[PDB]
Amino acid sequence: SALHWRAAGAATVLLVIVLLAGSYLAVLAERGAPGAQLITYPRALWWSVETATTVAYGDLYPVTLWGRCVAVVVMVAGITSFGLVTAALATWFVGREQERRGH
Amino acid sequence: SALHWRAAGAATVLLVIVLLAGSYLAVLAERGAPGAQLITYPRALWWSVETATTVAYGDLYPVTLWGRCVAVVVMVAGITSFGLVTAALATWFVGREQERRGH
Amino acid sequence: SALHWRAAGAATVLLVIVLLAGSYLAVLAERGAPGAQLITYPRALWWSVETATTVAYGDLYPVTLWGRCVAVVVMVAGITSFGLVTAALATWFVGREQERRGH
Amino acid sequence: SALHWRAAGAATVLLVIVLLAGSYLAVLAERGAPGAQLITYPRALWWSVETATTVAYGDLYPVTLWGRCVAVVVMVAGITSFGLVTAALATWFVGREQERRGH
Amino acid sequence: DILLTQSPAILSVSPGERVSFSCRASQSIGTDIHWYQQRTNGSPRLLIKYASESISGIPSRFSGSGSGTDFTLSINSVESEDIANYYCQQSNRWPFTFGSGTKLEI
Amino acid sequence: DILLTQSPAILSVSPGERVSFSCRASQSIGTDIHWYQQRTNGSPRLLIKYASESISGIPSRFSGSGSGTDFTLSINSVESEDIANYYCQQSNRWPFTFGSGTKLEI
Ligand SMILES: CCCCCCCCCCCCCC(=O)O[C@@H](CO)COC(=O)CCCCCCCC
Ligand SMILES: CCCCCCCCCCCCCC(=O)O[C@@H](CO)COC(=O)CCCCCCCC
Ligand SMILES: CCCCCCCCCCCCCC(=O)O[C@@H](CO)COC(=O)CCCCCCCC
Ligand SMILES: CCCCCCCCCCCCCC(=O)O[C@@H](CO)COC(=O)CCCCCCCC
Ligand SMILES: CCCCCCCCCO
Ligand SMILES: CCCCCCCCCO
Ligand SMILES: CCCCCCCCCO
Ligand SMILES: CCCCCCCCCO
Ligand SMILES: [K+]
Ligand SMILES: [K+]
Ligand SMILES: [K+]
Ligand SMILES: [K+]
Repeated sequence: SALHWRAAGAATVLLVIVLLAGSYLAVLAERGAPGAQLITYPRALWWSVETATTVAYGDLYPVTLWGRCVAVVVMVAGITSFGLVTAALATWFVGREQERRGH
Repeated sequence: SALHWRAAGAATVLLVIVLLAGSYLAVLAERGAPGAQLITYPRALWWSVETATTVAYGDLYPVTLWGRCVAVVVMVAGITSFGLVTAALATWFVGREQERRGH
Repeated sequence: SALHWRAAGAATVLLVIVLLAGSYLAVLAERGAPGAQLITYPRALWWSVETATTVAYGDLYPVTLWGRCVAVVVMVAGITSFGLVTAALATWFVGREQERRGH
Repeated sequence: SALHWRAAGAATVLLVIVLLAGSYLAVLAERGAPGAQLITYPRALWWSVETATTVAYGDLYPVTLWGRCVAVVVMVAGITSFGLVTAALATWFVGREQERRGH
Repeated sequence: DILLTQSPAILSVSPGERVSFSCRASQSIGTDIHWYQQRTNGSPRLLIKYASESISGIPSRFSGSGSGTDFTLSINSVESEDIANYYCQQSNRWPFTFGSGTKLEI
Repeated sequence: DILLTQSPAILSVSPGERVSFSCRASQSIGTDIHWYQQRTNGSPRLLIKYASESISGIPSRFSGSGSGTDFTLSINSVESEDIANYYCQQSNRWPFTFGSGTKLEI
């Protein structure tokens, strides 16, 4: 199959994996910090989605060093996955336009 | 017409549809949850725009499971629509530069 | 000049114009709404930058219909301008790689 | 090496530099403003990452003019670096698809 | 749930005088307060929406003010037809709640 | 609307002593408070802007402090020309509001 679509699918499954692992590790890192809110796995998964999409409502965020490192990993994974989807769309469009120009 | 522009327009109308449906479904999912704020359709439409653009001020957000699922749909729709617009712009630029190079 | 760079510069100046006009119009739309915070031009310019970059800290946001319409215009202008910069970078890279492949 | 990958690496190291310098300068600009929260270097680095990714939780933000100018620099650096990574991915995909089409 | 406190419960005013009912929310609710009038043996009647917005058919005599936690319903020059109970209601958070009501006496 | 409480309403001070007027906001307003002086038969006069920023032409004797809900206007070594009413004003939320004022007595 075309490399851009395979990479898009791989990035999707990798982002799902990163969301689950980030929820687990965020709860692990935040429990023990007085005042921490990112301490139950359901809302941790919600927060991981918020973080990967950059749609950060501000209802939840890490307060510890390791929670914030987990957050950075989730941020970069989400941003690069969505950018890879954009790149795959651009490649598809470029190929289609080349063909439409008979080249 | 060129595929990238047609896809951009289709993504625009689909994003409008997703915004309206997401406002409706967010109000439907959030009413009944004590403390929920995403419970009237006008500010729900405002929130849906916030969510699709990733400009999430934090004035409104879902607190229920189904409200957050609706939110994820809105997030992905908005991000992919704007990325598709970016991809179409890139295709236009690439074709123009190919022509400017006489190739 | 190459179309992508000219379009990038034009989008930059247009985004500056949109930021200034959005600050002015946001103050105009928000004054008169009890509780509104987006009511002085300096912090309105700060908010317009926040909105165009999607880095919405949540310190300021519109509460009126017309303030939120202004906000949507600023959001779309910023997102499309930065996406256009991305598209121009992609076109530059594609041309450079074509040349590096001797094609 | 291919220009897009070299530019991606250069943008990565430049973004790290901008994050560190922005943390330092944000603390420098915000201390002396009553009520400012962006006043210690660790959480300033966390805030700089938040700002460069546009994942702005709202736990920290500048309140002074120069802190907000630093913030704008960090915003633009992060957005353009991630967009450059997207552009490099698109160039890689386009070259791979050209080769897969035997052209 | 948001508590809406209407105190005092009874307001006594001379004819033609300005009067002000108070509604205080247990937390900040922006401008999401609405004011209703209920006369004897009648159903409630929307007077003001979103703290200050006028309703078609309501005399210009009625106005509303406030934001956050403190809200005021004002009647300039009271007259006999205003004798009624007045309720505030919030729509900022689920569930919607009502104030306990203030009676207007002349 | 934001309530600005200025208490006490009258401040009595000996000549040359430091004095401090208090302004308390009903909610947190950052540093968006401004201080004005009004002498007898005069118009208000901006003394301090944004809680602590000096105004050109105002004696260095005047200063301001505070953030959030509690703000202070200070006069080091009071003199007769300071006898006036002093008002605080907030610009954090619409509408702008004024404190009730504190009179300076010597
Ligand atoms: C003069 C140069 C200034 C530029 C930045 C200063 C560097 C400070 C080191 C930052 C981490 C160590 C702070 C510390 O001792 O950890 C705890 C602080 O008490 C809490 O950790 C934290 O607050 C979270 C760490 C931030 C994680 C996100 C960083 C992305 C790589
Ligand atoms: C050890 C692995 C941990 C990794 C994540 C843990 C999985 C937990 C399941 C998450 C949903 C079920 C939680 C539940 O019982 O629903 C309610 C919780 O009481 C409220 O729903 C919620 O809080 C909203 C659900 C989040 C929606 C966004 C998710 C995007 C796919
Ligand atoms: C069943 C379908 C539901 C889907 C959405 C419902 C449509 C509601 C119309 C929305 C505007 C009118 C509301 C109104 O009467 O204006 C004021 C509301 O009192 C305040 O305006 C507002 O709250 C701001 C309007 C939102 C602006 C952003 C929208 C982007 C196009
Ligand atoms: C009618 C046209 C209106 C359009 C905008 C109005 C222009 C106002 C000038 C803005 C800066 C000067 C304000 C001032 O005097 O600095 C301080 C304000 O008291 C605090 O600085 C600030 O609040 C931060 C400045 C914002 C930085 C982000 C801007 C991105 C370029
Ligand atoms: C990068 C993720 C590291 C895993 C976090 C472990 C949490 C332990 C904190 O004490
Ligand atoms: C994916 C959208 C599902 C629709 C939400 C229905 C709300 C029902 C919650 O009880
Ligand atoms: C699209 C921008 C419209 C200008 C806003 C005018 C504000 C008037 C609100 O009463
Ligand atoms: C663009 C960065 C300028 C450096 C900020 C210096 C802070 C001094 C504020 O008084
Ligand atoms: K917030
Ligand atoms: K983006
Ligand atoms: K945000
Ligand atoms: K964002």
